[PDB]
Amino acid sequence: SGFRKMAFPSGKVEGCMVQVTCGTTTLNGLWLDDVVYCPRHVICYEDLLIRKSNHNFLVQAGNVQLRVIGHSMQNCVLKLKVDTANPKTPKYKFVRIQPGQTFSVLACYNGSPSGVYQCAMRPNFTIKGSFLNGSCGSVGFNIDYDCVSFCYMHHMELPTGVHAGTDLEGNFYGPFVDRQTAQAAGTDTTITVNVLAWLYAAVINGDRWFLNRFTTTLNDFNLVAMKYNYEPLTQDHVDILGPLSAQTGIAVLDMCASLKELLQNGMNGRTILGSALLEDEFTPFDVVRQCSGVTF
Amino acid sequence: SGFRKMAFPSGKVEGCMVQVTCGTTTLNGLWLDDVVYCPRHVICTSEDMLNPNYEDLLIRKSNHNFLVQAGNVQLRVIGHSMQNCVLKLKVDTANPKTPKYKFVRIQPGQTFSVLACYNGSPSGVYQCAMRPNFTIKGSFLNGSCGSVGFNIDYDCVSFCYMHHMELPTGVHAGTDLEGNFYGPFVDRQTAQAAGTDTTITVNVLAWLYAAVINGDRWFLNRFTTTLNDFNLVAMKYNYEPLTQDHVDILGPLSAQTGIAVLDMCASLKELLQNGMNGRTILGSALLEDEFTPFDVVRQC
Ligand SMILES: O=C1C[C@]2(CCOc3ccc(Cl)cc32)C(=O)N1c1cncc2ccccc12
Ligand SMILES: O=C1C[C@]2(CCOc3ccc(Cl)cc32)C(=O)N1c1cncc2ccccc12
Repeated sequence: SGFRKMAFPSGKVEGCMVQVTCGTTTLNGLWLDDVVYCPRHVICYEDLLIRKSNHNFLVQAGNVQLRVIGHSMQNCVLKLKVDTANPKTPKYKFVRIQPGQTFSVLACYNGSPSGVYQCAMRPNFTIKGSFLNGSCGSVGFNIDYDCVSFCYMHHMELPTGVHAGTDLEGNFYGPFVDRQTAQAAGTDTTITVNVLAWLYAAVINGDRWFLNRFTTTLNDFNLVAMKYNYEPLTQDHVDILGPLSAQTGIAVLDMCASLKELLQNGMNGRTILGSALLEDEFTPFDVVRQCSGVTF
Repeated sequence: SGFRKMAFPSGKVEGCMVQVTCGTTTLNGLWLDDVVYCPRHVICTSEDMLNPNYEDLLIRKSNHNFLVQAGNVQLRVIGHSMQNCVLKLKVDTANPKTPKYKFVRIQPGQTFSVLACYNGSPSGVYQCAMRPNFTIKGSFLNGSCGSVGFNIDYDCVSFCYMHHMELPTGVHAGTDLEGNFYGPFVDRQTAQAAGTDTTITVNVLAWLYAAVINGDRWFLNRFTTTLNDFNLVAMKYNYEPLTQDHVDILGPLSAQTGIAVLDMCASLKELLQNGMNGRTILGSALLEDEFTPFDVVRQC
């Protein structure tokens, strides 16, 4: 029993974290094989990069200084070629994720991991992380079997305290740019499929008070969802929730009528999994993984 | 900016997780140097659930009855001893991945990271607090016995918890790494119940300071209170008493924000009386008590 916000074990990623220093700027780099990936704002772009030499980049892996033998830029990420392949390079891939998908963040300062937490790509393409100055270059990842899928690299903080970054190919998530200028996160919405997955996790853990005898049409639920700033629920989402629906005996549209009552009436002093709000940072896959004990 | 429930990076602990098998029983072990630590109930059978005599069961065991697996490698057990509720299996190989470490017994209210494992393989990491009733509200399934709780402070891993069992309410009980249980629990299937739980007051106040540091001030008020008057109120909401030690511990956050501890205590009294009124504090509609004053300073 129990349901916690749970991150993937960070060991495979800790072995890849290095410190990158260029001029007065120090941030984190991801060392995979003979390449160090980090945000291109460390040079502070084609004109600034051409003026740099390999020795201007100081890369430190532990107390060992790596020697940079090449440098190139791919979108908003800088790739520093090094003389040594990282012996701790795990099996990995670079994946771009969609809003609603969750991942673990290994927060680092000066190439040293300090914390790990779980979070979700918000529908407005921001992440509600926890980062201070020096965290740039920290990475978001998932683990599939023995393979690390890198999905995020941290670049900046928006005026509202939320965070913006890119995939490992340097493409930003959302309408953001990597410069000090006026940029605002769009109005956020709740990840509906994740709330439903979390209501199934609550039922699996013995919490049933919110269940009702009612069901709804997908169209009628989507009208209610639009009204409460909830993301639309698609037939794909309904299909994805199928295994949890089969395990608990509560059909997806039946759980939707429970969600619809919760949105119109509230919790009435009650909690679900120790929370008084509807939690939306657990995907259907996260719920199945935690309620079945999948290992890495 | 931002405030999240944050665990320590688990790499140093992952390289210590092994699988320990005794007969039909399989759980997790912690391999540090040439010793594997694990819950002593790995030696129990179905008939020995209610009232096991561990000294008697252990004397009947030989080194080759313990199967220890680190990855696809089987380690050879060359000795075995019991310290309270933990079994210590001496092995013929020192773990090359042994970090700098120490064993610490923690107090209620203290937080730590849990590396949940099944069959010697880590599956997830999360942050926990030792409840005032000495239980933890973890996320554990069958096979999680031996999973450990730890903190990391500058390269050194302090091991503070080893998972042993789940109580009827879904909460969890375990020991320090010396095998001493936290709370009035025993490693037997006899009827056991967690005492009524209370809110960790000092942790809620630390979290209200984290909210002020992050820009939220709506819950603040012009009032202050006496320490005694706060305690008379707080205990009516099942909150732990706030001691002068707790007031002293909150001093640095009080200095950083300009809000005296007894002034923040008056904000807390008002939040208890009024509720949140549709508002949230650090994205939560409840008062969060699993962040210590030390965690708040570390993260902010
Ligand atoms: O370290 C940096 C560089 C900066 C600030 C300067 O202006 C720029 C311009 C471009 C870019 Cl890509 C990043 C930045 C930024 O947001 N951060 C941080 C990143 N995450 C959290 C933070 C919290 C507190 C202060 C800073 C933070
Ligand atoms: O694996 C075990 C052994 C057991 C089961 C029998 O009763 C006892 C009695 C004493 C001792 Cl020390 C251990 C146990 C136990 O609680 N667990 C669990 C431990 N954490 C979570 C769990 C979830 C679901 C089922 C079991 C769980």
